[PDB]
Amino acid sequence: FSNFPISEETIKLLKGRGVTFLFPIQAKTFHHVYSGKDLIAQARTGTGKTFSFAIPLIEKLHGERKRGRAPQVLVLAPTRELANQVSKDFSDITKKLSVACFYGGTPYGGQFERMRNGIDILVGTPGRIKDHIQNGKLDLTKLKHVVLDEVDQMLDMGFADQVEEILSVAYKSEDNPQTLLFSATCPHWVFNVAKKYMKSTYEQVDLIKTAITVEHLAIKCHWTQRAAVIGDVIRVYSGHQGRTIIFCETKKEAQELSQNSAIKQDAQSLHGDIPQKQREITLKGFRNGSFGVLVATNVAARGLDIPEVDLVIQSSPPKDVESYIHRSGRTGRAGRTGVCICFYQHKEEYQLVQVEQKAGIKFKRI
Ligand SMILES: [Mg+2]
Repeated sequence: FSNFPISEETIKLLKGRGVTFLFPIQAKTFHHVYSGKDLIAQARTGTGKTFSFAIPLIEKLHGERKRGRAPQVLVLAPTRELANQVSKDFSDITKKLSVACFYGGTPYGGQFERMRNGIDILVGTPGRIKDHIQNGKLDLTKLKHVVLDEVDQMLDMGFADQVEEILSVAYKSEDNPQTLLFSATCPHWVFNVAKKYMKSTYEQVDLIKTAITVEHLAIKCHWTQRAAVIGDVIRVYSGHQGRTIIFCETKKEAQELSQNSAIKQDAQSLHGDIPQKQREITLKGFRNGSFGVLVATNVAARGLDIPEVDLVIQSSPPKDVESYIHRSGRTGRAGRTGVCICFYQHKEEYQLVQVEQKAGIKFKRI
């Protein structure tokens, strides 16, 4: 987070959660939130998605304690489970601000005490929040930020009407709260909300090829932690009905990685020690969406008819840089920018520099 508008204290708290970086798509959300802009972001459930809004909002508030104070931030989540995770993430990176979590199927007593004592960041489900507005205990007239998290799930559950009622209280045109909308897909209801509640100058973060062509990222990671980071990149960059190829050197690396719990459910391997008939079947299956993650060695990948994919991952810097560039060309479906990730170890640091010289390319070192 060097030259990121985050305090040293916050960076130390993030380290305590094993957060040492934000993926570029998350890093882009940070700047839009930090700059005060209204936003529609496209990302699914993840650790870094919550931090994309939590870190810049917390920094803002820390810069800006009366008993019974009204919240400054409202985060609506569709379930008790999701609300509890968002609240915990805020609470883990701020020891200064009062963080509260309000959901249904629970008594009012504890929630009443939080409101009596004062709240800075309020996380909750629409039903319970609406109830507290109605009973006159919750003040949403002093909000500065509103986050509508997992709008897809929220709408699927039938909350659209209740969310519209809640927003109608906080957005009574000038000096309205900063509005942040998050989802994995962008339904009709998302832009209908933006058209009414959001400023005409609202931003969008979704990976559609906006004069970039192809992203080349570099991740410094010890081999023992690579599988957890690989799952995280797929969750962040690839989506539902997503195509991802992971390239390895050794057949054991590809086999073990495909068998590894991080992606075991969605992954399938392709190496020399697999019969040709099965290698044929498996590639055909990948093409016709039987599974979403193909873990193949760089050897078996030579000459193999690979389709257009969302994300290309390298376990270590590529020795055949020529093949790496060809695969970059065959990345980025449905008008979206292609993501090319290269994992490297401290010992493989110069090995990644060779790729850059040989290809005449610059990796976003994250
Ligand atoms: Mg076919």
